Amino acid sequence: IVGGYTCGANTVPYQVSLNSGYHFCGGSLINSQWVVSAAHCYKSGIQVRLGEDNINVVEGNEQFISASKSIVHPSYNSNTLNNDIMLIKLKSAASLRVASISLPTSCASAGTQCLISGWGNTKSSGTSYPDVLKCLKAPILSDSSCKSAYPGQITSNMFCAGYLEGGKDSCQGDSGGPVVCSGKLQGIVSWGSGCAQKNKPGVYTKVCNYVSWIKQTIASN
Amino acid sequence: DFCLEPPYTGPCHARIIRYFYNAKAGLCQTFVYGGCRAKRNNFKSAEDCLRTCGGA
Ligand SMILES: [Ca+2]
Repeated sequence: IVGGYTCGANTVPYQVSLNSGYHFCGGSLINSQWVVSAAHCYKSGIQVRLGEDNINVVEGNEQFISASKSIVHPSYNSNTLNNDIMLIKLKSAASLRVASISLPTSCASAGTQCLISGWGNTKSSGTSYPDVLKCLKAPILSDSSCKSAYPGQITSNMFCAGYLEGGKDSCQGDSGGPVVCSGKLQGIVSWGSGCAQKNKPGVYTKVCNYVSWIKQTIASN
Repeated sequence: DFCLEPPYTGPCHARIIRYFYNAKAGLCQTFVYGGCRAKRNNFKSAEDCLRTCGGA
């Protein structure tokens, strides 16, 4: 997160860290046994870390649980990044500092303010990965402007959020994390052109378009 | 020669550690890959990197 602020210990209880020997992506706990993240975060040997604040030191509130299954959207396209969503089943249920986030009943509108969180790079530019979780309030942008920023790359399953001036944005290490608007999970950190660049806001997976797929998938696995 | 190409992080925001052949140094080094749209000078291990690009 570039241009954000320190969230505060366990103030984003649904935020999880995907660990494969080191933090590589974020995710959101949507059920005591299920986490939603981005499809491009798919990796074998994932360990999910819940109740984290400082990802570098054990502070007592953590729960490290291995993934038993990782289900990437059947229509995920690695070239276009369309349908960049994945569900991770925990090997055992998490003990609910650790809480799940609700799925949206409907899509959010341009202008809606949302909370984006993660342990990604905090420099536009340079490199500086934080110890503690960072937060950022950013507005959902109109489909029109999103499409103007990324010609022929925005699908109906993606939305832009952030500031056209630049300076506040998601960045490497934030992928898969939550965009919560409100109290509802509306987006998943996905991609962008660099980080915090002027006229280049971050692009997120539009969660409201996958709610039925999510519910049925969780239920039959 | 894709082995002489600089490492490509790509547009996605993950922080995945991969290897690329660094022709100047004559060795495989680590870099942050974003998770999508990888170019060919991007390996999951130093061994794979050395086998494919070593001495290029
Ligand atoms: Ca910790």
